[PDB]
Amino acid sequence: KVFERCELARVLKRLGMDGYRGISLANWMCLAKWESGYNTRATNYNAGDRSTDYGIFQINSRYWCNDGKTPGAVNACHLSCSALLQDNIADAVACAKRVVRDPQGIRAWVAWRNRCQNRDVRQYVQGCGV
Ligand code: NA
Repeated sequence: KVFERCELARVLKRLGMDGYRGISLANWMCLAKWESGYNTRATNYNAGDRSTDYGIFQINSRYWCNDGKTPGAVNACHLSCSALLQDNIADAVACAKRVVRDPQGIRAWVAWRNRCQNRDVRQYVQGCGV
């Protein structure tokens, strides 16, 4: 599923992402925008280390979910990576919350640092009624 901007913003607020571990809703929107373009079925294989990024938040199989083919991987979210490819993003949101519970927080995703950090991210939630 490819979410429309405000549709996703309202869904994320309802799932309690606004201010989770100090991360504003607009930051989550910026992250989803640059990681997958709000697309839940997005997959990206990383040839360099044999891991794959899954879903709307492009969650990596080395640390967060299990796909069985990633070497030396763990499954901190305790989910099959398949769960991160559904149209319903409840599991993807629960796992994203798990990721930011680690010290790096939102910095765990390099795209956030490059495209969102220190930027005016208001545009991502403007006019969505959230
Ligand atoms: Na894994």
